[PDB]
Formats: sequence, C-alpha cells, structure tokens
Amino acid sequence: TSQIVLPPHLERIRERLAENIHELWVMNKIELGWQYGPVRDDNKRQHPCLVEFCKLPEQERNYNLQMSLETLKTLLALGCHVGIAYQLTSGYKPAPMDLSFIKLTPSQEAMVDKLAENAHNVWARDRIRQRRNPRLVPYTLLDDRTKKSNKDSLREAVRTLLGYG
Repeated sequence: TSQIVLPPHLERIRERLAENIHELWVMNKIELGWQYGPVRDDNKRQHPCLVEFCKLPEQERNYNLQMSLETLKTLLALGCHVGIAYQLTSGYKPAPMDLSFIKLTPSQEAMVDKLAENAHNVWARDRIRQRRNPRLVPYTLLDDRTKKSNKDSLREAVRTLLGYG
C-alpha cells in the first residue's frame, strides 16, 4: 500500500478519518471505564491519549494518521476510487454524528474485511519475531470468534468515507 502517492486533495479527509479513529479509541476505552490520566496504564483505567485532536502531540497522533493513510492506500490498491461524493467523559466529547444507521453494502463489508486482513498480516509479520503465539497464523487461518472485532474496527473508516460525502 505504501507504493501509492497520497493525493493531497484528500489530505483533509485523511486527517478527519484519523481524528474519528482517535475519538473511537477514546470512546471504547471510556465504555470500558477509562478516564484521562497522566500515566500510560491499562489496569488503572486511564489513558493519556484521550485529549482533543489539536492537543495531540506527534507521539500520539501519528498512529491514527497512519491508520488513515494505510486505509486509503489499501482502498486505492484494491481499485475503488476515492474522491468527492450520552456518557459524560473526563473532558473529551467524542460524538461526530450518528454514523451507525446507514446500512453498509456487502462490497464495503468485503473491503473492510480486506483491510482487517492486511492489518492482521502486518501485525503477524511484526509478531513472528517473538514463544510461538497461536495468533501468528494469517487472518484466513484465524479463529472466527475474534474476526468480527477487527472487522468492526476497520469498518468505521469506510463508514466515515461514505457518510462524509
């Protein structure tokens, strides 16, 4: 996917998608019960990466930026053209719109599955250096119980792409 030049015309759309991914990364942790704290911990139910998109440093925004870039690059490599078409938290208000209403087409579901497959392949390539974790197998040879979580995590990219116009 990295062999594709990213069109600057959709750079703002990519940044918006990264912001949406980040705010989802906030909401899921908050639903789990996570607040905003200065310590990067998982058992203490706090996360220092729940602050506004503008206040995010380069040490915290690059992850969502890169997910947006790789999602759009993977879509372009697949072939479909890309172009023009509440719980009270501890400081952040992630709620762009109601993006869970329009039915996602089977084609877009398949593309979301392809994005999940690509992400899992990259993660497995990273993880083969560690032993013998059972998840080192490709996404096709993976257990079907955890496939839906990754597919849902990758669906919101195309969801935002369709909703934003």
